[PDB]
Amino acid sequence: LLSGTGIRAALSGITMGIPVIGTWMHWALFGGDFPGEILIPRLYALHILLIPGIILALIGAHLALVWFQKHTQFPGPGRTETNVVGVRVMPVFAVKSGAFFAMITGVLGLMGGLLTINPIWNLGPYKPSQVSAGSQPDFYMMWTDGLIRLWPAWEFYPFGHTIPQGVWVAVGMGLVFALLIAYPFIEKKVTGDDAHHNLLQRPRDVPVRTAIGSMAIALYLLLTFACMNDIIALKFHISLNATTWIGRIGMVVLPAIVYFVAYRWAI
Amino acid sequence: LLSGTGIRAALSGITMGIPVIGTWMHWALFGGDFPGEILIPRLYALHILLIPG
Amino acid sequence: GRPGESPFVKMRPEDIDAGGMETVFPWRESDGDGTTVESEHKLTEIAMGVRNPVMLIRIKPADMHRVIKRKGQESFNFGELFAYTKVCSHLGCPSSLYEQQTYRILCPCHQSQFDALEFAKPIFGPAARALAQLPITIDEDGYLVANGDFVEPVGPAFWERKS
Amino acid sequence: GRPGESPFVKMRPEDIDAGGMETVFPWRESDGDGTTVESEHKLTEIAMGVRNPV
Amino acid sequence: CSPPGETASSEPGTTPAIWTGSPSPAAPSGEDHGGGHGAGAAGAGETLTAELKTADGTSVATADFQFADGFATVTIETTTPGRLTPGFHGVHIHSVGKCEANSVAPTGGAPGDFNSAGGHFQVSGHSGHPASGDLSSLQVRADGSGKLVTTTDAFTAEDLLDGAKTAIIIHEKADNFANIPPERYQQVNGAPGPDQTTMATGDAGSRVACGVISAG
Amino acid sequence: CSPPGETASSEPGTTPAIWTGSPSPAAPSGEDHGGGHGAGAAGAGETLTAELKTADGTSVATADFQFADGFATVTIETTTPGRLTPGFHGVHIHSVGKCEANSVAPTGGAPGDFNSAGGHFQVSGHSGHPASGDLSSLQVRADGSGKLVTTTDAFTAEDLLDGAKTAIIIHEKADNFANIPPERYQQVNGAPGPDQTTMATGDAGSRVACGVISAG
Amino acid sequence: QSALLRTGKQLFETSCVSCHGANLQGVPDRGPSLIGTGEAAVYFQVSTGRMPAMRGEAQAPSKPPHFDESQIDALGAYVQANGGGPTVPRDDHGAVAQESLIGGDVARGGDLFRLNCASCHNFTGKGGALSSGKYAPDLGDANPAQIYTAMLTGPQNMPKFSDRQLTPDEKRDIVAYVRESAETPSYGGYGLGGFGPAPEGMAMWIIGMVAAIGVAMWIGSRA
Ligand SMILES: CC(C)=CCC/C(C)=C/CC/C(C)=C/CC/C(C)=C/CC/C(C)=C/CC/C(C)=C/CC/C(C)=C/CC/C(C)=C/CC/C(C)=C/CC1=C(C)C(=O)c2ccccc2C1=O
Ligand SMILES: CCCCCCCCCCCCCCCC(=O)O[C@H](COC(=O)CCCCCCC[C@@H](C)CCCCCCCCC)COP(=O)(O)O[C@H]1[C@H](O)[C@H](O)[C@H](O)[C@@H](O)[C@@H]1O
Ligand SMILES: CCCCCCCCCCCCCCCC(=O)O[C@H](COC(=O)CCCCCCC[C@@H](C)CCCCCCCCC)COP(=O)(O)O[C@H]1[C@H](O)[C@H](O)[C@H](O)[C@@H](O)[C@@H]1O
Ligand code: HEC
Ligand code: HEC
Ligand SMILES: CCc1nc2ccc(Cl)cn2c1C(=O)NCc1ccc(N2CCC(c3ccc(OC(F)(F)F)cc3)CC2)cc1
Ligand SMILES: CCc1nc2ccc(Cl)cn2c1C(=O)NCc1ccc(N2CCC(c3ccc(OC(F)(F)F)cc3)CC2)cc1
Ligand code: FES
Repeated sequence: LLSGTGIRAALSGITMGIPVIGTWMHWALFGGDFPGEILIPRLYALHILLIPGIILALIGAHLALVWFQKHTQFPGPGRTETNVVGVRVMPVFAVKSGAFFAMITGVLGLMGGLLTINPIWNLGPYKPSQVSAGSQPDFYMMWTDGLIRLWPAWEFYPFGHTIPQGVWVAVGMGLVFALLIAYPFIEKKVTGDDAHHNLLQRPRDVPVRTAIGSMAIALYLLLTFACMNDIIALKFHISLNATTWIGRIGMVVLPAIVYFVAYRWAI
Repeated sequence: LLSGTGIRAALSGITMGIPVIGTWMHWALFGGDFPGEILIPRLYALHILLIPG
Repeated sequence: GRPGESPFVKMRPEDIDAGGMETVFPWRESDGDGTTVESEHKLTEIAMGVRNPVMLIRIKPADMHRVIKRKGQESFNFGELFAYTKVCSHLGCPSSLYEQQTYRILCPCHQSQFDALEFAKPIFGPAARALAQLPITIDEDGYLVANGDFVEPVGPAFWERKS
Repeated sequence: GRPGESPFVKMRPEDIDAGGMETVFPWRESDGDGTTVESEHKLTEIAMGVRNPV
Repeated sequence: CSPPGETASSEPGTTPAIWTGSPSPAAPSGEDHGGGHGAGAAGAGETLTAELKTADGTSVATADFQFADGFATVTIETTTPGRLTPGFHGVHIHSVGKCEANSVAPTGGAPGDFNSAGGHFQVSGHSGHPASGDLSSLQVRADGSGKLVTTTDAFTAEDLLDGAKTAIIIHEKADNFANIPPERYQQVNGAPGPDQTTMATGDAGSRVACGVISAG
Repeated sequence: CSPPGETASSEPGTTPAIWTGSPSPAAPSGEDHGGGHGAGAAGAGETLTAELKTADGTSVATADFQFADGFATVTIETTTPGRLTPGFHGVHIHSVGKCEANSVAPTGGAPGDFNSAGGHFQVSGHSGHPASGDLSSLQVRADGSGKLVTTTDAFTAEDLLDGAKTAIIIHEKADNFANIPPERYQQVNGAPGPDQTTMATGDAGSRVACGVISAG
Repeated sequence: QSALLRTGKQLFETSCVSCHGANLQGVPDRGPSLIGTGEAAVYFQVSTGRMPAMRGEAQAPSKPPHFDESQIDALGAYVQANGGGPTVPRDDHGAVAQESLIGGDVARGGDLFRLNCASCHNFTGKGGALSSGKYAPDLGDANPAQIYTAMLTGPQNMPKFSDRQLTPDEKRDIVAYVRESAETPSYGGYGLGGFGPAPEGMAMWIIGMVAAIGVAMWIGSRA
């Protein structure tokens, strides 16, 4: 029910909202309308085989680059742009890396035992009519959901056509990703740093970038908590409209305050 | 029909013929008797991801 | 919610009492109870129809004078009964939540509020188009039947809409 | 092999003539024809019974 | 932006009219039918009911007959608990289908629920013995109800829908039919034979009830 | 190796005995219902048929009566097409359920199919007017069949299974019950009243048929 | 009863006449009319303690009952006599039936809940937020009779599920599902409330991330 309504909102509604091919993309993804009988098998294929494979290939590339673009380092006593100060792989680094994998696995096992995650049995089978009040996705999509909630219901109606407000979030993601994927190039275009940098920089030593990152984290947190504005209002007694408007004013004000504070804090 | 009878012969009969654990292996593989309701999804997992990997 | 048999039963106006909301579905005479195999699949289609669910809300008589209607939907209400699609006009989540004494159809996916008294138009949240109102009336034997189809598409909006 | 309804029918000795073979299944009175939703699955279980056919 | 179409237009509206659905062309290719039978007439099907009314309109009973497998199956439910006196009632098939208070087809005294065009509703060629115009008797005990059947198949659904609508007439007498043999009994005229008035159809006191058989 | 079981030439075998399955136990106790009704007796359900046998053992009719919702539903299908002459047979309900060729309860002439211990099978407390024991004419045309019902509920399923099994008797007379008025009609003795022989139960010629009502 | 009505009137005349007129007609813009609300409405509203409301705000909250069971019955009978309406269910003894209100079926009760109740409360009966300062409270505390009467009378911004929408059988079924969900332990460890994604993500970012980062700080160095 929860994941089904999440599919309905995100995939169906947003894909259908996209102007030119939105309905076509929706019918291709679902092989028809939303309850299409080929959705879950397709998601299974994408989730157990395709996307994990792509992620594994990209992780292989990532680790290969880090291995051969030998890891960067923080400035220090004997540390320079032309050396790596630390511990050789075999004696020390391998042992501590394996021990860290063991302890991370232990933390995850302890959580899997003692903490309940996605108790689907409480969540009846998905039906288009049944609903729940919470209706959030996992925390990594809560920013998406909060961006939906806080964006003020702005739609446009061209000649015999509709551009639903959902479209906005898609553009949002674009920009977000378009800014995340491309950020180092914007940094080097603005700052002009085109030098081979091997010594890391303490965040305090880059007040502008530290402020920008704090601003981005503030916006992400605001959106994530906006997705939880339903639960926040329920538990912390704040009117739902008040939380929605706190988020609406915040997604413009809180980033500015956080940027200013983080800049002054770094300095 | 063809592939189903192939499964019935090989995977079911041979697996359940093995002396010590034949029936146990058959029930672990099929989750029950031969036409068990978990066979094809498990073969799909073995055939798209596991064995290809 | 009976386990399989007769999941849908005809409905009567007296059943809904002032300030009461009930989810209703488009049950045909042919789509009989789920006793047989031919049925129980038509009924499954009705249940799984994304746009099939509707909410019928009985506006309190004291609040009747406050109702503001929609052009072309002035007679859609049968007396004090109003049928509005449950599917949100924003991204197509069900708008199940109903608040009486304030007449607010709330969608919890994105916390969107439509005014039930005035035609179900969004008065808060992301939604910008009113919920589609289903024409309703009572047929022979006094059972509530749709008085026709939605005058507009009912799910969430898309490119080829409002023409 | 009727499509769904009454897939299994009672059988009588004279139906099979000398030198004839017939595949038969263990049909019960309770496992009525396949109209009902409750039925159509007892019958499906009989059909899928790996050891059922005779 | 706002969507193009909204607002009431200051038009009040009207209450929806009672829905009257049409037959199903898309689902049904033709018009479905109910009871089936030979029905060698204009058409009656395998379902035909009737209602027994009293002199003041009170529901005396409710008869219903229909052809099933070439032999008409009939039954009459009780319409009132104390409608029937603790005695015997003579049920007969009347040629007249009108359950008027008092109608007389011939020239003479009009009896209550006596609109029948003669005695018993026999076949067109049958005018002698008690043909299909005769039906099972209506015996009533202290309970005051009607539930009992007989075997009267001289007429069928094909002959039931004749030129004149038939009906069921409930009398207030038993079933004897001149049971007094000519050897011992005698008539008012001294002849050992019975009276033709009682032989044409079951004759009794004022008619107990009259119910139209035309799918009443 | 060979499997241990192996052949058996000896003991050629026996023809399989006809299978007689046991009733489904409490686990699958669910089974088709035999009928529901008031059943104010030792138990008869909502289904009880009867077969009308003639003097030569050839079925003439097949009566039936069963409780449905407190009011008995009945229908007497014809057993033969030429069994009934083109006329009316005096219907009656006999207290005696033995449709013997010739047997009379009292000391006297034993009319054919007249095993009834009296006239009509009335109620236990009923001994006067023609109670549910009395029945009217069953009509047969040139076709010779009987199928028609009435309303006569002086009894019920509770009284159906009396101490002595009841039956349905077909006489050779209509349903009149002294239709000749006492004002002008007269009997052998001249008394304006009717004869008790025709009043107690439907009296006619030789019995047309007699069928036991106990699930015949 | 005569004495019951007398006691109900006594309690009413000094606890709620300010909100509702002495004739039970609501005071304008203070409280609504109690004519026709019924004994069920009074029982649910006062047993939950909401009615000595003590403020006019967006949502009257639940609070400790201000009257005891006998006084609850007295008030409810008073209101029932005045207007006449729904009555709280009772068992053979005469007390407010609570055990008898647990319907046998739960899967059907679960479907009923998800279609009707979960809309605003939760998948598993937890609370939910509403339009402006309102919310749907958690169902854990409400006893079977209170859940039944809440369905039978929509207190405020609750749809009123008459006996015809949800026949006593369906209401008992929903009560059974509510109680089962409320008292059923969360299989799979401490159930973080009932809301999945939000408590689950919060617990990740606190427990798992603090643990992982602390272990990294322990294993790693600082410089
Ligand atoms: C769009 C948007 C963010 C709108 C505003 C909504 C919002 C976040 C409002 C603030 C919420 C708060 C802090 C309410 C308390 C009252 C209040 C506002 C006081 C003044 C605030 C202030 C600046 C005080 C000065 C000191 C100070 C910083 C106090 C903060 C107090 C708090 C709450 C600190 C901890 C922060 C915190 C954990 C907030 C809740 C975050 C979430 C999403 C928790 C999710 C969660 C829930 C909802 C469970 O039910 C649960 C049940 C069982 C196990 C786990 C959980 C769980 O993790
Ligand atoms: C990380 C998050 C940080 C927050 C970031 C954002 C900061 C910007 C704050 C912007 C504040 C904007 C407030 C306005 C909001 C608004 O416009 O809505 C009003 C309700 O005003 C209010 O409550 C005032 C609320 C102001 C509180 C903001 C306080 C800051 C908090 C949130 C900071 C703590 C953060 C802790 C984070 C924890 C760590 C995170 C890792 C009315 O609503 P309503 O309720 O419907 O009232 C109806 C009438 O309308 C109608 O007429 C009338 O008739 C009535 O019917 C009435 O009902
Ligand atoms: C490495 C992970 C270690 C995790 C620890 C594991 C602990 C195991 C606990 C014991 C076994 C599992 C219990 C399952 C049974 C169970 O679920 O536990 C409830 C409790 O639940 C609560 O209330 C909260 C009580 C407060 C104590 C627990 C708090 C633990 C948190 C702090 C750990 C997670 C981290 C979160 C940090 C978030 C902070 C952010 C800064 C208890 O019943 P109850 O109290 O009555 O719940 C009400 C129903 O009754 C009623 O209907 C219902 O409607 C409700 O009202 C319900 O509350
Ligand atoms: C302060 C104003 C009060 C007082 C002291 C009482 N009530 Fe009443 N009441 C009040 C409001 C604002 C409302 C509507 C919203 C809400 O209930 O919180 C009500 C409603 C009721 C109802 C519900 C009627 C229904 O659901 O149909 C009942 C049954 C009721 N009130 C009764 C009641 C009783 C018995 C009181 C004394 C114990 C009482 N109220 C006090 C406002 C106020
Ligand atoms: C949003 C519409 C809405 C729906 C639909 C709804 N509820 Fe509620 N519910 C509420 C609100 C609002 C309250 C607060 C009542 C009050 O404040 O007096 C409430 C209160 C309750 C309570 C009182 C619990 C307590 O502790 O006070 C129960 C029990 C309850 N609901 C159960 C149900 C059930 C069962 C259903 C399905 C028949 C249902 N709800 C459907 C909104 C709703
Ligand atoms: C909606 C918010 C939400 N509400 C709830 C309520 C309850 C629950 Cl449980 C979960 N939620 C969620 C939720 O989880 N949202 C996650 C999400 C959102 C959007 C997408 N999008 C992929 C790209 C599509 C797209 C865009 C551009 C394209 O053009 C291209 F790229 F060029 F081809 C093609 C496709 C739009 C949908 C995925 C996940
Ligand atoms: C049977 C022949 C046949 N007839 C038809 C008719 C029609 C059609 Cl279409 C196809 N056929 C086929 C057919 O295709 N046969 C392929 C086949 C054969 C055997 C196995 N076996 C692998 C080992 C398992 C095993 C045994 C021991 C083990 O022990 C260990 F290793 F130590 F763990 C582990 C696994 C048993 C099954 C698979 C496929
Ligand atoms: S899903 Fe309904 S408001 Fe967006």
